[PDB]
Amino acid sequence: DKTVLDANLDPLKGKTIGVIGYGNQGRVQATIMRENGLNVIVGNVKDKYYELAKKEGFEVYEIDEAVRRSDVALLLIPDEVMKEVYEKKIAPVLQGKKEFVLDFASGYNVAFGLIRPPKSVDTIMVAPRMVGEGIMDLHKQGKGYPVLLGVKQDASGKAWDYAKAIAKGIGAIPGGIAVISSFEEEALLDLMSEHTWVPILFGAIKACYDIAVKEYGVSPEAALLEFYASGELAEIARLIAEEGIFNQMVHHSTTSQYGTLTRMFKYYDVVRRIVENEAKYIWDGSFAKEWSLEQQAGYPVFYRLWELATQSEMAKAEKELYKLLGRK
Amino acid sequence: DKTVLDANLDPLKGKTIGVIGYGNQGRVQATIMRENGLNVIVGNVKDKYYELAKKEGFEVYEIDEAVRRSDVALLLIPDEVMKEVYEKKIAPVLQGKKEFVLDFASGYNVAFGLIRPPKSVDTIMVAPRMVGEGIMDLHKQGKGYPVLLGVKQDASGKAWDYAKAIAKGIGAIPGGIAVISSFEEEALLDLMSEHTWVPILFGAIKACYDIAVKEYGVSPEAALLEFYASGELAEIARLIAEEGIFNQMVHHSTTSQYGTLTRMFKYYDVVRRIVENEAKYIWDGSFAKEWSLEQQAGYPVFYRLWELATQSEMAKAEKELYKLLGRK
Amino acid sequence: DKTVLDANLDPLKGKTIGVIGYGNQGRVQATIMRENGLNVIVGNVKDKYYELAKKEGFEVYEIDEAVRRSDVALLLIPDEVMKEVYEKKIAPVLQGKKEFVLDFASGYNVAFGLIRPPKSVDTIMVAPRMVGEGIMDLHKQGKGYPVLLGVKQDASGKAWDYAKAIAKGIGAIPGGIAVISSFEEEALLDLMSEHTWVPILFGAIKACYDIAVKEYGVSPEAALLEFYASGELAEIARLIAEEGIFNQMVHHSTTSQYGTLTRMFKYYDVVRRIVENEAKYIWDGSFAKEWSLEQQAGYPVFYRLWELATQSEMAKAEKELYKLLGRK
Amino acid sequence: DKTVLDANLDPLKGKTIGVIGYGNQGRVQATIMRENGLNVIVGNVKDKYYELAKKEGFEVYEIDEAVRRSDVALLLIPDEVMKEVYEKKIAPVLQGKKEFVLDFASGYNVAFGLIRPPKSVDTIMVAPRMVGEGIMDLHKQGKGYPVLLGVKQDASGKAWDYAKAIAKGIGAIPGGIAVISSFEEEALLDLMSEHTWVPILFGAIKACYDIAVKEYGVSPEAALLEFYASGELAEIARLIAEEGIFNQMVHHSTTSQYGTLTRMFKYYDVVRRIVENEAKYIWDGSFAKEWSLEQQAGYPVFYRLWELATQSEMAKAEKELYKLLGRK
Ligand SMILES: NC(=O)C1=CN([C@@H]2O[C@H](COP(=O)(O)OP(=O)(O)OC[C@H]3O[C@@H](n4cnc5c(N)ncnc54)[C@H](O)[C@@H]3O)[C@@H](O)[C@H]2O)C=CC1
Ligand SMILES: NC(=O)C1=CN([C@@H]2O[C@H](COP(=O)(O)OP(=O)(O)OC[C@H]3O[C@@H](n4cnc5c(N)ncnc54)[C@H](O)[C@@H]3O)[C@@H](O)[C@H]2O)C=CC1
Ligand SMILES: NC(=O)C1=CN([C@@H]2O[C@H](COP(=O)(O)OP(=O)(O)OC[C@H]3O[C@@H](n4cnc5c(N)ncnc54)[C@H](O)[C@@H]3O)[C@@H](O)[C@H]2O)C=CC1
Ligand SMILES: O=C(O)C1(C(=O)O)CC1
Ligand SMILES: O=C(O)C1(C(=O)O)CC1
Ligand SMILES: O=C(O)C1(C(=O)O)CC1
Ligand SMILES: O=C(O)C1(C(=O)O)CC1
Ligand SMILES: [Mg+2]
Ligand SMILES: [Mg+2]
Ligand SMILES: [Mg+2]
Ligand SMILES: [Mg+2]
Ligand SMILES: [Mg+2]
Ligand SMILES: [Mg+2]
Ligand SMILES: [Mg+2]
Ligand SMILES: [Mg+2]
Repeated sequence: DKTVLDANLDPLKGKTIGVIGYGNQGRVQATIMRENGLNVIVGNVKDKYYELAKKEGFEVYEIDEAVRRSDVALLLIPDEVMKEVYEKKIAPVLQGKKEFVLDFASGYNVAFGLIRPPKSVDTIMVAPRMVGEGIMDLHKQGKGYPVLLGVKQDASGKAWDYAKAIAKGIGAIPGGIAVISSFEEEALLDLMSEHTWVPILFGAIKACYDIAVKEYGVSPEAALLEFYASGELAEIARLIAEEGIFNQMVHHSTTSQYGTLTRMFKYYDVVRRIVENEAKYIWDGSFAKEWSLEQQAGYPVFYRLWELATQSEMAKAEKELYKLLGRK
Repeated sequence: DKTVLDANLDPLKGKTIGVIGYGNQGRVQATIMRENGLNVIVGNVKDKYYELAKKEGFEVYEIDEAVRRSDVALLLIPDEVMKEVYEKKIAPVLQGKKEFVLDFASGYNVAFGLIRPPKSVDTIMVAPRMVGEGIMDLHKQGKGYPVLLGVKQDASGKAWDYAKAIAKGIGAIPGGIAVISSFEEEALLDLMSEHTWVPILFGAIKACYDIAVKEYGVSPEAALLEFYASGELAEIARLIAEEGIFNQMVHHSTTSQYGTLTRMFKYYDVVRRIVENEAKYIWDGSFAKEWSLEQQAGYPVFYRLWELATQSEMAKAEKELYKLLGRK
Repeated sequence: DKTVLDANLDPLKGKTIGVIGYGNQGRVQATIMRENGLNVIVGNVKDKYYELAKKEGFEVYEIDEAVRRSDVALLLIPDEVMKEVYEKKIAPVLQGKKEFVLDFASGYNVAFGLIRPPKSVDTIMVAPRMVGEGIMDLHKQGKGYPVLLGVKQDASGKAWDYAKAIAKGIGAIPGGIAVISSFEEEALLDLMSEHTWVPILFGAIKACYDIAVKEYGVSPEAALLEFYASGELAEIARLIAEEGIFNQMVHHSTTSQYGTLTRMFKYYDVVRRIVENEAKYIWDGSFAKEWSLEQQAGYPVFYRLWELATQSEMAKAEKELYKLLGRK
Repeated sequence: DKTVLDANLDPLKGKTIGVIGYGNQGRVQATIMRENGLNVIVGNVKDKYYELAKKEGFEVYEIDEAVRRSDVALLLIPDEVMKEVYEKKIAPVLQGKKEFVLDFASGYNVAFGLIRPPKSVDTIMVAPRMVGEGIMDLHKQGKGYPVLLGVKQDASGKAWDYAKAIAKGIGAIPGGIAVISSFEEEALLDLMSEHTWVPILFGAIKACYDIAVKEYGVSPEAALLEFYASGELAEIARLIAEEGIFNQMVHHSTTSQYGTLTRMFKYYDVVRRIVENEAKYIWDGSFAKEWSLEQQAGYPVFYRLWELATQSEMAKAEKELYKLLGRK
């Protein structure tokens, strides 16, 4: 009832498009927009990404120059830095424009009140559900992916059509779909995913390895092969996406079904408590504070935790093994 | 140091192979063994799988007949029923043989002392790391998968070569590898996987859905798209298998990296406790008892939990959605 | 809205009826069905109940013979044994029939997946709300009782009429009523009753006796007379059924009303917790496992608990007293 | 095995040395380097320390000028501010140099990823084990002190010799020794000292004073004399450094030995727990965040805690007393 499976592309036509930030997402999205008959110019600071963009047949102007030239702008730089960059390079140029469309790939900065623009511009959002490195793949298979879109500020009365045209232009639909929502919901959901069932999974795997090796005298090779060094999880996830999370298990053994179901219904309350805590922590705005301050300090915790993860026993063993298998 | 990347196939040659149980694994393995120039006959009870095997150009004899004819037998029926079936249909025919090789796809029945054969036969094990429905795929891509192999009883002094020839014959190597271990370790690892980080993941996802819908007024469609209805997890898992569990995250956003790492190191002790409890429960032999009794009663808990899972709100919503997307 | 107060009886007419199990319920139901112009034959194993049935003018055939002869069958044997008896004596004869109606007095075996029949038969349920020894009584007063009915499998499109005709035939309606429901609900409710407020009541009575005697120097006779050896509870329960559980108390003293209400609202949370625990334990299917295994072991706990109950002080005292009063 | 007791000094010769920050450490180290035939110029902002350096026969250039002139630079300013100062005054001048040696007196900024230089420079560390005011003393006694040294980045293949020459040049060896380590270990150790057994000691002393005065009616003078106003602790610490922490106690009374040992082995677990917590807090990088943010806010907690410490009863009493004794 709140979905789209295809839409138009023409309101983009004639206009000029500016993709600020040629990284994980800017690279892919700009490439596809080019392939869809949309002349896109890139705006980036002077670094290696500048070299790259300039090297892939892109007119890499400076940010403000791009905004000047462009009627549509895509703010594809980290969720952590498009505030310093906003009022210092965009908001001024914005006081000059009157017809301008501004897009995000997330609701972080705006849902938490870090970027509040004026009544002159159209303020939208369109967010994929991939990592970018997994979008090149689907595009090379004539496929599409899902997205979420939402609008905060309707200056021209035409927001939704612009959003849907963008969706079609970057390669989401046709082939996938898109749903309408707020910014709050998008932010909440992305962060719940990033905070609840990803880290829990990783910690459980790590704990299984540690235990099996240090209390049951197992060989690292076998542990790694069983837990994640094999492509089992990938096939399971594909079957989940194709058939259903539960129906999928009809391809497992009954032993697996039974153990999984029992232990799932056995541990539900604990993870429920955890999810409650984290979703509350987010809904308030505490995490955004935590994170912006982590920047302003210089990313110390970031650094140390990367180090601790890559200097763990499991990671060294994985190094040796992946070496053995020729995997890079 | 404990690995193989290719081996021979000839000791299989001349002999006859019997695949008892033409299901998830028997189907695939028998098919591939056929394709590798190994004449395989199938042994199964009279049901739909009998129809299937007989229909795919297989000489579907009765079990005992297959054992008679066969010099090698593969016991690919559920981990729950190859005891009634063992002494009643195999052990007698076995008292007649003297040169016979017997294979398992797991160490459950033998590690826990439910099947102890006599000194006359070779008792091995060879176990994949896939669900079967995900092996047809890799075989249709000229690829291989990992396995684990181990031997309990060496009657002919030639166990390991037989095991490795089987590995090569069913399609594991070349393309993947195989490692040697006990039966205890294999069982422990498979069950730890099936009991710790799969059900935890599923329960966390379910809890996220429930919370987001019942305490923050979210639309089911968006929740499902974010959490699992999208193919994000599949791409993440592929990148994990390819590059590494941590290095993979270099393709994410820094926000995701930070939240994930923090919450991973924050909740490690809890999941560690859980894994300890479950691994202990297994190492003792309690779960095998639990499970065999669940059979002998008639699978009541099994039934009820399937019902509860498929009659939850999330599953109905997924039904509607997958319908909308054309997914079956 | 989901009720019936009378219905037809003719679809039963012409057909033959088989009552498998001539015990607490089979005796009574078969007797009444006879009295309602329904020729019923009995099917039972060779024991004292066989003698009884054969002695009360019943054609006591063997089970399979009864099923052959019969177009309708009633499975009135314990909830614990109609699985061994099902596939070994019924399911085979069933593969031969195509028009056959099968009835239960409970949803235990089918709700938990211990008996799943084929698409050929009509699978219903009709369950009273009495103990059998209390139905002879009401029938000897031209009265009726309540029941619950539900159907799992509609093979002929006529289930409900068959169920209602059976209800009318055994003596429920007219005089009482009947309601439609699932099997799950019936099972849940019967077991909640049998697990929550019956045993709690008995334990409270026993504790009152023990305390009054061992800490306040009371005579056993008086304790027994007050608590249950008197017919007070019977009259209270009759008034409850007639007027209402609360309105009834208008015939008590105000002292009783006050104490009862206060202590009821005072202890509600505790019993609520207990009921939650037990209903959960049931909804999962754990109790069915517990119980089937108790059989397969040989009913040890059953035996020991009967012994402990009949060898308690209260029971001996009740023996002496009931002897004094001439009560058997 | 990882120690040095003397080394060379010549690689310093010919080069020019720049000491950025003429404070607690820069003053002392620069003075000694002068005395060792090493021409050192000072780089500092315009304040009283500028006056001082310029007044002690130092060419006090501006920071960038010093870096230009200098082939070796010592970054002896607070651990809290050499980031603003780094990229704004050093990193630019650094892009011009190719042969440059850069030294720290600690591993804080670099171990936590607040300062990551380019592959062009040599990045070392050399850290004393004194407070500076206690180094002038030992140098005026022809003695030396210990240090720790470590290198993060070897651009010229000559790091260690440079580090050891610096050690010899500032007055550590000969007379003391030096050990090699990472940056992580140095940081961890310094901070563990500053967080565990210093503050615990001070709090215990304060508590003893408070208790003795407010619950046993003692005179402040006596409490202060016993606990710290006497030079007992100094002599104890000297004997510890000379003989050993335990052997030292052979000069105490047996009463003291007994009480000390008993209560030491009695309270070990508690302090162990505390040390665990704090070392973990550090290893993650949380404290560095805490501290950099304390700066960015304006040092409020710092200020308030100084006030609370100097406005406590004990401090006023110490004021009066030290006045009485002529101590300043
Ligand atoms: N795969 C992913 O990482 C996903 C990202 N998104 C969203 O899209 C946005 C892009 O995220 P990523 O590209 O992955 O992060 P990223 O780390 O790859 O960002 C790199 C880009 O940001 C630019 N940049 C970096 N620092 C800058 C600075 N101080 N000033 C100006 N420009 C700077 C650089 O030019 C570079 O091109 C995020 O905001 C996120 O909300 C949504 C879907 C998934
Ligand atoms: N994808 C999977 O399920 C995996 C299975 N394995 C191992 O391989 C074995 C096969 O597991 P699955 O094929 O998935 O289970 P399954 O449920 O698919 O087993 C079905 C097969 O078992 C036969 N069978 C069933 N009941 C029987 C009975 N009472 N008497 C005689 N035969 C009966 C049937 O002929 C049928 O062909 C398991 O023991 C497991 O340890 C190892 C890797 C993954
Ligand atoms: N540095 C210290 O130990 C301090 C000691 N005090 C007080 O002064 C007193 C002396 O303490 P310390 O000399 O350090 O102990 P200590 O262990 O050095 O005592 C040794 C002396 O005690 C004599 N002695 C030992 N056992 C004896 C015995 N059974 N019978 C007769 N004489 C015996 C010996 O002749 C020897 O000279 C203590 O009571 C203490 O309260 C006060 C300030 C500090
Ligand atoms: O490989 C495994 O872990 C599975 C099993 O049932 O043993 C398929 C799920
Ligand atoms: O950083 C994000 O937002 C990701 C998401 O889509 O959840 C890629 C990981
Ligand atoms: O006999 C009793 O227990 C009653 C009383 O009020 O005393 C009638 C209820
Ligand atoms: O002065 C004290 O505290 C000492 C004693 O034993 O009394 C020397 C240690
Ligand atoms: Mg995100
Ligand atoms: Mg996401
Ligand atoms: Mg398994
Ligand atoms: Mg497995
Ligand atoms: Mg009952
Ligand atoms: Mg009942
Ligand atoms: Mg120090
Ligand atoms: Mg003393």
